[PDB]
Parts: sequence; structure tokens; C-alpha cells
Amino acid sequence: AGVEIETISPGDGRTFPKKGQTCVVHYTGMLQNGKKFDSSRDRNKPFKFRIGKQEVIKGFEEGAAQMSLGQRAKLTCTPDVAYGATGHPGVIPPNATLIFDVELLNLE
Amino acid sequence: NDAQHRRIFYEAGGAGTRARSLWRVEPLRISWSGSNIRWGQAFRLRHI
Amino acid sequence: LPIQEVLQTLQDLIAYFQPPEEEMQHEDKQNKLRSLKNRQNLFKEEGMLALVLNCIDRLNIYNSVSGMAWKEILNLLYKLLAALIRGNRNNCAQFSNNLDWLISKLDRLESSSGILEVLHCILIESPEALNLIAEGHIKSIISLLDKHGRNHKVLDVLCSLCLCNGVAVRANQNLICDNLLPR
Amino acid sequence: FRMAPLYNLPRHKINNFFLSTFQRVWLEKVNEKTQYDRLIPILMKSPKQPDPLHQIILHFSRNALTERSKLEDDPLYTSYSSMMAKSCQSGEKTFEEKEMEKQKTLYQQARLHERGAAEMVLQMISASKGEMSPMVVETLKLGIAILNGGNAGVQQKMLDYLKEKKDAGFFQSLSGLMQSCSVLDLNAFERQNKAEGLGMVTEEGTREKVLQNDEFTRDLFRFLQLLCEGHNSDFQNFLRTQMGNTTTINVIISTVDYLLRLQESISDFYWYYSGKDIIDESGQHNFSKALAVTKQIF
Amino acid sequence: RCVDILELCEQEDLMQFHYHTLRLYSAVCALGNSRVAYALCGHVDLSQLFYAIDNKYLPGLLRSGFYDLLISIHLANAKERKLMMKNEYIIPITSATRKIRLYPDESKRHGLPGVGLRTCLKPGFRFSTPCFVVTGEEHQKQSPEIPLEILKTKALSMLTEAVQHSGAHIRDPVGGSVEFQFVPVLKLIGTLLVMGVFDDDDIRQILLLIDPSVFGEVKGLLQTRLPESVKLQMCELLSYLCDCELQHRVEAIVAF
Amino acid sequence: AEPTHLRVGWASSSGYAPYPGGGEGWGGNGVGDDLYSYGFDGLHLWSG
Amino acid sequence: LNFQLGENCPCPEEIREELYDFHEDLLIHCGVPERCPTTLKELISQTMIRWAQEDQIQDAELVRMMFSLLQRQYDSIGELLQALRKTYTISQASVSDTINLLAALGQIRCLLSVRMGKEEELLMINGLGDIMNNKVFYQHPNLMRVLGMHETVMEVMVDVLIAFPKMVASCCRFLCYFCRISRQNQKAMFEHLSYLLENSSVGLASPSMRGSTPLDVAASSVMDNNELALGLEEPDLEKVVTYLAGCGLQSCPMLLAKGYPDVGWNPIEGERYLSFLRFAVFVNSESVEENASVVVKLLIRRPECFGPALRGEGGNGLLAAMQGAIKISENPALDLPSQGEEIVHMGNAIMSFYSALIDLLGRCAPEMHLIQTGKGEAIRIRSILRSLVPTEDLVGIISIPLKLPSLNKDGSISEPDMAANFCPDHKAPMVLFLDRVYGIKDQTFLLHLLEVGFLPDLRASASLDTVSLSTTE
Ligand SMILES: Nc1ncnc2c1ncn2[C@@H]1O[C@H](COP(=O)(O)OP(=O)(O)OP(=O)(O)O)[C@@H](O)[C@H]1O
Ligand SMILES: [Cl-]
Repeated sequence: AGVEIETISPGDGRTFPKKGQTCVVHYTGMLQNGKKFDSSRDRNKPFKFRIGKQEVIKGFEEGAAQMSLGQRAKLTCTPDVAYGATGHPGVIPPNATLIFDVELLNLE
Repeated sequence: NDAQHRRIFYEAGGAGTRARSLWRVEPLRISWSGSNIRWGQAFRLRHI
Repeated sequence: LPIQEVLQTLQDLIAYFQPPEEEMQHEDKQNKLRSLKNRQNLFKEEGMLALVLNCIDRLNIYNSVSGMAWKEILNLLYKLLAALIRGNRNNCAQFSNNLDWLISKLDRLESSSGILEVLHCILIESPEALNLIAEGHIKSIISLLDKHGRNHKVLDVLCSLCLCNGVAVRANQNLICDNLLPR
Repeated sequence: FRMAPLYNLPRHKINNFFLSTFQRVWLEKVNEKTQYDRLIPILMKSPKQPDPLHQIILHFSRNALTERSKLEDDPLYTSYSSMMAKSCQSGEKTFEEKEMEKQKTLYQQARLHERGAAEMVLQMISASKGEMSPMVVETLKLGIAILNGGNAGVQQKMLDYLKEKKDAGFFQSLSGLMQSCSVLDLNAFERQNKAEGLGMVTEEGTREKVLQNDEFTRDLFRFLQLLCEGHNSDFQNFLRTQMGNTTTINVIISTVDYLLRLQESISDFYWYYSGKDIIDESGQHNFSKALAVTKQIF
Repeated sequence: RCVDILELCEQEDLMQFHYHTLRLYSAVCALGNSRVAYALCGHVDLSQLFYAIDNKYLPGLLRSGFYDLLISIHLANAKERKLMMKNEYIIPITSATRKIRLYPDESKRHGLPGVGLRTCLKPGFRFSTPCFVVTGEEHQKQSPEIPLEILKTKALSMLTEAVQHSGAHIRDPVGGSVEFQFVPVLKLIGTLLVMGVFDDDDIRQILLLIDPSVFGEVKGLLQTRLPESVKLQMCELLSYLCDCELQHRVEAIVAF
Repeated sequence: AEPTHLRVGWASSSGYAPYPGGGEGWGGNGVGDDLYSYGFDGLHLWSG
Repeated sequence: LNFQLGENCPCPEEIREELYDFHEDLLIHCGVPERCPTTLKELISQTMIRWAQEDQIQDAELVRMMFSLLQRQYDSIGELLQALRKTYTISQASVSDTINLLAALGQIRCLLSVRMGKEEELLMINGLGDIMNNKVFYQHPNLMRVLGMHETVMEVMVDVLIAFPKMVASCCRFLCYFCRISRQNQKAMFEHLSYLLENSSVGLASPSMRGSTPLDVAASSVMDNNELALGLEEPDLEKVVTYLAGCGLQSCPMLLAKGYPDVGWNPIEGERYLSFLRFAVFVNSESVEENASVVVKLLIRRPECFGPALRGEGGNGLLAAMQGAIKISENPALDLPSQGEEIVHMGNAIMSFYSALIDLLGRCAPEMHLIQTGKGEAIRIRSILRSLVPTEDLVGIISIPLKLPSLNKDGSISEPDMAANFCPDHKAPMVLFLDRVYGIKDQTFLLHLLEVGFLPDLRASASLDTVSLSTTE
């Protein structure tokens, strides 16, 4: 896959997200140069998305799929699986690799 | 540059405020040249 | 060409198109503004703006192929142009046709400040000038920010581009956001 | 046709009708009596430093002096000029009674013309450029209010302002306003009669179409009269040839021209009604308005 | 390298450049450019804005810029929509319409302006949280979301503390002047009032801060010597209160 | 809302002197944010 | 509610007590009749006056705000009236629809402070579409007038007026529907007639844009409304006559650009102006005499409004013009554009122009009772109309054979194109003109007309009564 996962704090290693499940995750996304561009911990609101519906970018969804319950890990989404030639104008420049410090809070 | 500036016209409309329509009446005399102009007196019209 | 005569003429002309002091009384200030606008109109009608632009072009051509004197002459020419078009909507509308010329001359280090002054005058006064601003011009202004340092007058010009006397121009806003922020 | 009684309609439609009636009947009458009634005394009331009324008048003067092309609508000026005019317009007899009425009027007028209202009136008439608008109407009413009775001080102030300032825009605007004044027209009257005959009820604007803006005409010429009131020779002459100004406007001839236009319209109306036996109500109404305007011009 | 923001208290060049940067931020997202507002939420976020509005050692120009930036990104669009639809009164007819009364009791004493039940029809506004992991514009909905419960409480607290330190003898007004202390907070309060965020108790607190004797069951801002900017803000607040009274009268007429 | 900082290691008195506030990078300089300290945070080795 | 009528008013006094009490309480609330303030009005007035007395305000905006607020404190009833004039009570069933309508209207209003562009144009087009599709728009026209929808759309149109024709088309369709809804909306839009006619030359050339131009909005303002038609001023008609005269001299620039032959006049927009004048004159099956006289005078002053055929010098006559148009139609080289959506055919355009002109003139003819009453103006107008077009031309035009569909031997229906041929729609006005003017009064004339003109048409209609051809257009 296009995402490289580097563990930070381990989870249970047994409970993984499944189809038709909401993954309540607290994340912090920054550019490859160290410039932060998003963080759900600043807003005090965990981000919820459902696997298999293609709500989020591909790299983020794959990384959360590999992650287990209560696990904090670093996901490196390359431009292939995170925007690419066209990024978020004014936030994410084109052809930018993204790094997310993602914690899988809940599987409900 | 354009030679057409040598021509004189009775152009009307917006030309009564421009500076291309200002003429100076210069009598043919050096002393008392700033005095009243009489009918039939010879002068020169200079374009400012 | 007599350089001293040109310098004295440019200084006298810049002092000729001098706005009244803000401390002046309202009636006197309005009379001075009316006379100044009349003189600006009289000079513009006789093709003095075109003459100033041609003089600037010739000076730039000469410099491309007494350096301090000619630099002062060019700066005085830009100041005179701004004084001619400052606060006069008709003159700024007339100058709107030379946005490409102005922005192309933004790049040079010597001419950047006078060009910025003239451009800000045009944008403030001419309301249609903001309609002629394309992506290339916005990128040129942002590159001026990038190459000359952190000068806040460029940011003032960009703000002027975004909002046009209460009406928002979405194209300018989007261009500025996409080209200035992500980097 | 008693098939749609009020008890057979939804409450919201009946409530809309109730609101229309409530605005039209109960509140409209009340609005005229009480408006700005307790404000002007407090503005003039005392607590080098200008009064609040002096400050608002200076604000209006500064707005008038600023150079533009059209007098943009300004509800604040309209409301405050109306308020000031109603301030001055306070409302056989003994000699002492009439003298006291005269003194009271002079004092009320001096409350305003000592704070720069004469110059404000002149500047606002100059700034109109010749286009009728609510600001011009209020300006003429205020000028009449502060000139009523032939106020010599206000006339001197106005003449000094017009001569010292060399204000030629005042007379250009006066000429334009006079040339824009409306007279009786038979075409609109015939159209109104046709609409009435077919059955349509003529609206107030339609009625006013025949002789349009007669109140403004009478205000304009009352103002011009009050400038010469009391045999003010300086203002009688200045209205004919404005010596010292770049351009001169003759107001005597302008009034005569409007008089000729109005006379021709009145003769046309008389020719219209010569064949008929009696004059209907609309004809009498329009004749009365035309006669009022003619009396003012005379 | 990074310094503290408060070090801009003595670096006028960087202070001016950053103040004009904040002005540019407010300009690009002006007049409902919601896309650029979402983009700007990736540069200045809620934590920074709350810190900036609460911080007392910030220079006045930066303080004003941060208040304006918060209002532009999160609050300006809703206020503008509320102001467009304000001179018309579309009232549905129900029992709640009938319940409105001209006076709150039999004593016939005026109630507090802006307090009560509103029966006029006012469309709501839609906010969406600025998430940059979501693909597509469907998630984005008008201006970015802000809590609006923390914000209004913080605004009331800041106004209260500002008024309690409004003596003429004080020598360290927040921001460097009384203008830089009061105008930002008053602009935020007016924006939140027009948006209809404050409930009855918040409006009661604001009225007591304005004039305690008139609106009772300190001296007050109106009786305090204020610059002309604070006077403009006070005039705007009073205009809103007058509008509230007029709407109350219209609704009472309709119920009767 | 930002990760807790906790590094342990060695430092040299020659040039390791962190002042509270802002410094290199994005501030928050600890053990391993210059070339005089050598730190460890459980996952990475920090120096420079 | 009129309580001053005494016994005339059927309201019991027990009910009247409630209204009197409420009115008194409301006037007390509105402040209508050195103490410390006790209400908001007193507080505001005292504060403004104290600020004005304490210091000389050096800011113009603050002065304006202070004195606006102070004056507004003493105008409670006026503001209350102006607020009630914009109040509207709806039913609880329409709350959702009205909320959607208000949301769309607010989105449209907030785009009046944005420079027009493609995205803004799409937003406004979709907003107007949503508003028009809303039930409350045509169920509560009074609500639309209260909300000021037409004023907002007029502001948008004034801003656009032309690099955004689609926005203009959407605004014009919306305003036409607005006028069609209620007579009040029609009278409201009548106020913009002068501006609408000042820009009446927008979008006329494009055939697919009919009903989506400012001229169409102007026509919708004055259409089957006798009161408004009687209100038309002479300069308003003079503008349309000037546009028509211009159309009668210069060829259409758009048609020339698209490659159409340069016939030397624009027979496409002239028809549009003739249609507007027809709406102005003829109201509800009865011509308006005043507008008829004005229109005839204006047209006669400028003969080019009649087109090349009816010009005095060189004119070939109406019948010659129609026959030339038919000749053009039969020849593809003279009507269709050069080889190098709703293609405009020159022959049919010319025929339509002349039919519209003759229809307008025939509708301008005086009513019979006016002529019999001895009015000089009616006789003068009828004489002018008779001098313009002789009965020979009318009878010749009515006699021109038509090309109707025929049933092929193979069993397929061959239907001639009805957009590039002489059609019965071009004979109806003549029968009108030949009837209102030149009234049929002689048996020999009627029999001649029936023998040459009407009988072949009746025979053709009978012949087209087969099972296949009967349903063709
Ligand atoms: N502008 C002029 N153009 C032509 N002739 C002039 C002009 N000014 C002066 N003269 C000549 O001067 C004489 C008339 O002028 P006038 O007698 O006032 O001059 P002056 O005082 O004697 O001085 P001068 O001889 O220098 O002109 C005539 O000889 C006339 O030709
Ligand atoms: Cl000279």
C-alpha cells in the first residue's frame, strides 16, 4: 500500500476495524516539512468515518484499517493516496506527502 | 508630431474646457501692450 | 539633454500637483482639491501621461544598454506619474490600460517602490482596474513580496485587490489564497 | 354574493387584513400629531463649544460643500430639516398680540440662523444641481421657515454668503428647478377621465399627474419671494444680474417664462371646459391648484 | 526559528507585517468566501484564536487583527445573512404567536429589550467542522464551525473584566489603550448579539454592564468617558436593542 | 492537544543551555534539540 | 374596525373596548405621551445629547450614528408603521416552504456584494430556479412583493447589463412569471418600464431566448391590464419606435456574423418591437384609442418602421414584399447562412415582420362607434391606415396558396417545414386589417374575396381531413 505505519503506542492488537463500523480517531496531520495543517485535538472533537464508504482519503482509511483499537501510530500518506496533483488549495500544496499522528480511540 | 495639429477647427463639445482652445492676444507694441484693444487694431493670436 | 533642467522641472511639477494638507479648513481644502483636479484633467487631456510613460520607457531602454542622476530622474518620473493620477478617477481609468506595463516594470529593484505607489493609486481610484487583474499580475506581486522582503505595502495592494469598495472579487481572493498561503 | 363571510377563512388571511386596516386607520392618524415634538427644545436646550444642533448643522454643511455629481439621498438630512422647519413654524388681533407673535417668530428663527442654517440652505440648493428630490423639498421648506415674515438678518446672511463665495451653482440650480416645474396637462386629465368612466378608481398619483409637484412649485417661488421681501433692493438686483459671478442667471425672466407656460396650460383647460355646461369635481380641483400656483407666481 | 508572539511588542517591523497579514486573511475570506475560510482554518485555528483573544499582553494592533480574523472566518457570514433578512417580519400563526404580550405583567413596566420569545421566522445557519482528511466539498457547509457556547461565555467574561478595570487612572489598559481594550470585545459582542446566540440571562448581563440602574430588577459603559470608537460600538449595540423593541411591538400587534 | 514532551539522556555544559520560550524550530527545545545534548524518548534518538 | 362610524359600524362596543385599550397601551409603549431614565428611549436620548454636549465630535460617522439614533428615538410610530408594512402572517402548514424560500432569497441577496462571475452566475440561476419552483412563490404573491423579490432581481439585472446573457435570461423569466402571477405584481413591475425599454435591445436576435429578454418583461408589465396600458407615456413608446426604425435600416450584426445574406434590414427584432406595441395598443379584445393614435403618429413620422416595402419612394407594396419573401424561402441560397439550433430563415422572418406590422396597424384602427360618433381623430387614423395598405394588397396576400402536408404513395406523411414557409398565421392579420379597416360592406367585394381568398383555404382544410393528415400541425 501507499501508507507506511510506524507504531507509537500499542493497542490490543486483536480488535481491528471492520466493514460498517465508525472509527472514532483523534489525529494530527502535518506536511512532510513539519508544517501542521490539521488537528482534531485542537477542536476537542474526534473524527468519525466509516470503513468501506470512501469518506476519507485512501491512505488515512488504509492506515486506520491496519491499526487496532486504542493504538496510536504514525501514517505516511504519499501523494498517490492523498490528493496529489490537486491538493486542498490554500492548505495542502500539490504533490505533498502527509504525516498523521492517528490514535484509534473507539470502534463504535 | 502629427501635422494635423496645425489645422484650426470650430470644434464644439468638450473643447471649451480644454487648453488647446486658449489663445493669447498680443498687440504689435512693447510699451502699453497691456492696454485696451480697439476695433481694427492689429494684433497676433498665439496658441498657448 | 540638460539634466539639471529636467531635474528642476520634475521637482517643480511634483510640487505643482501637491494635495492640500489635511489640517486645512474644509472649504479651503475643497477649493484646493477642485483646483488640483482641474490641473490634473488639463494635463491628462494634453497627453502628458503618455509623455511621462514614453520618457520612462526611453530611460529604461537607455539604462538597459551619470547613473545616480538618471536613477533620480526615473524616481521623479514615477512620483510625477502618481501625482498626476492620484485621486483622479478619470486619470486612473485611463492608466488602467497599462496594467501589463506597470506589472512588468514591478520586477526591477529601482522601480518597485514607485510602481507600487502608482498601482495602489490606480486600484484605490479605478474600480474597473481590479477587473483587469489576471493571475499573472497577482503572481508578479507575490513574487515581489518574495524577492524584495517582507514589505507590508504589497500586502496592502493584495488587500485592495480582494475587496473593491465593498464588492468582493472572488477570482482575486481565490488566486491570492491559492498562491500566497500554501507555500 | 354573501358566500365568503369572515368566519369561513383561515385566521392568517383575516389577520393580514386586520394588519392592513390597523396601519391604515388607527396608527396613520396618530403618526402625524407626535413626531419630533419633544426633540428640538432639548437640542436647543443648554447643558465656544458648539451645541448639538450646531454640530448637526455643521455636518450637513460639510456634506453639502463636498464635490460630487448628484445629491445622493440622505434620510437624516430630510428628517432633521423637517424637524427644524416645524420648529420655526410654531402654531383681527390686538396690536400687542400681533407684535408678540412677530417677536416669537423672530426668536424661533434666530435659534436656527445663528447656528448656520441659512448657509446650509443655500449650499443644499446649490448641491442639488437642478434635480428635484426630498432633500430639495425640505431645504426649500426650511428656507421659507427661517425667512418667513421677511427676516432681514437671514437675508443679509444669505446675500453675503452668495456674494463673498461667488456661488454660481446656486443660481444654476434655481434655473434648473424653475425649468423643471410642472404645469397643467390635458392628456393626463383625459386619460384619468377615461379610466374613471370605464370604472377604474383613480389613484392619488394619477390625480397628481395632471398638475404635478405644485407644492414644490409654490415653495420654490415663495422662497424666491421671501428673498426680496420687505423691498430688499440688494437681493432684488442680485436676482437679475449677479455681478461678480462667472455666469449670470436672470430670475425675473425665469419666473415670467414659467408664468407664460402655466397661462397657456390654463387657457387650454378653459378651452376644454368652454363647451361643457358645468365643471366636474376633478376639473375644479385642478383649476384650484393651478390658480394657487398662479397666485404665488404673481 | 521561532520567537514568542509577545516579543512583537518591541519589533515594530514584524508587528506591522503580521498585522497586515491578518488584515489580508480577513480580506480574502470576505463576503462569504467559505472555501477560503476553510483554508484559513488550516493556518489559524480555534486554539490560537481563543489564546489571542484572551491574552492581555498582546499588542493592540495584533489583538484587533485576531478579533477581526475570528469574526471573519467564523462569524461574519452568519451576521451578514441575519442582517439581510431583518426588515421583514414573516410570522407563522399558532398558539405561540398568540402567547406574545406587549407587557410582561400587569404593572405595565417595560421589560428588558431583546428578552422574550420571538415568533418571527428566521432561517437558521449551517456550520461544518474544518476537516482536511474528508474528500469532497459536500462536507463543507458555509462557514467553519465554532463552539459558540465557550465563545459567548468567554466574551461575556472578557467584557465584565474589561468594565471592572475601566477606571480613568489605570495605566496599563489591555492592548495599550481604552480603544484597543474595548472595541474588539464590543465588536465580538455585537456580532454574537445579531447572530442571536445570547439567551435571556446573557442579554440581562450585557444590559447590566451597559446601564445597571435603567435595566435593574459599576457606573456603566454609557456613563464612562470613552473614545469615539467605543462610542460607535455603543451606538451599534443601542441600535440593535431598538430593533429588538420594534420586533417585539410588531409581534404583540400580530398576536392581538 | 499537543503530545507531552519527555526525553531523557545526557548533555554537555559547553553549550547546552535552553531558555524557556521560543528557540530553534518550533520552540519547545529539550534534550536533543541541539548538538550538545543527546536524548531518547522511547522511539527515536535525538541530536541536532 | 372603523369605530368612528357609530351605529354605521356593526361592531359591538364590548369588542371595541378591547381595541381601544390595546391602542392606548401600544401608544404608551411607543413613548407617545431631569428625571433619571427608566426606559431605553430616555436612556438613548440622554446619552446622545450628553455626548454631544460634553465634546465636539470629530468623527463624521459617529455624528451620523448619534443623531440617527436620537432622531429614531422620537419616531416610534413611524418606524412601527414602516415595520407593519413589511409584516406578513402565514399558516403553520407553509412554514417549511417559507423557510426554504427565505434561505434561497438570502443566498441571492448576499450575492449582490460580489463581483459577477461564472460560479456566482450559476448560484444565482439555481437560486432563481428554486424560488420559482417553490409553491409559496405563486401561492402568496403578496409575500413576494413584501420580501422585495422583484427589486433584488432588478438590481441583479442592472448589474449584469453583456458577458453574462444566461443571468439576464434567468432574471427576465423570473420577472415575467412574477408579473403573470398577480395584477399587483404587474403594477409593481410597471414602475421599471422606462429602464426595461431603455435596454429593450438585449437578446432579441437569438430566437431561443424569446420570453427571456427585458422587452418581454416590459410586455408582461403591460399585457391585458387596461389601467396600466392607459398609463403608458409617449416617450416610452417613442423608444420602441426608435429601436424599430433602427431595425428598419441596418442589417442584424449577429445575423451577418453568422453568415446570413445582407438583405439590408433586420426583420427579426422589428417583429419583437411590433409585438410589444401590439401589447401596448390592443388590450382585452379592444384597442386603446390613445395609444393607437400615439403609435400611428410615431410610425408615420418615421416611415422606415414600415420596412422597405412600405416606404414611399421605391416601395413595391406589401403583396410584392410577401411574394419576394416566398421566393426567398423557396431558394436555399437566399435565406440559409453559408455552408462555410432553431435556424433563422430570412423569408419567414420577413413574412412574420409584415404580418406583425399589419396586425398592429389593424388593431390601431378606430372602433366603429367612435367613427359613428363623429370624432375627427378616428377618421384621420382610419384614413391614414387605408392610404398605407390598399385592399388589393390584402386580397392578394389572402389569395397566396399554402404548402400543406401531403400523403405519399409509400404511406409516409410528407410534412413541409412550418418555420420556413408561408403559413396561415400570416393571413390572419390581413383578414383583421381588411375587416377593422376597409369594412366588408359590398356584396360583390365579399363574393370576390370568398371566391379568390377563402374558398381555396376551406377546400385545403377539408382535403387535410384524412386520418393521417388531420392531426398534423
Ligand atoms: N510685437 C511686435 N510686433 C511687431 N512690431 C512690434 C512689436 N512690438 C513693437 N513693434 C514695433 O514697435 C513700434 C510700435 O511699438 P512701440 O512704439 O510701442 O514700441 P517702443 O516702445 O518704441 O519699442 P520697440 O521699438 O522695442 O518696439 C512699431 O515699430 C512696431 O513695428
Ligand atoms: Cl503665453
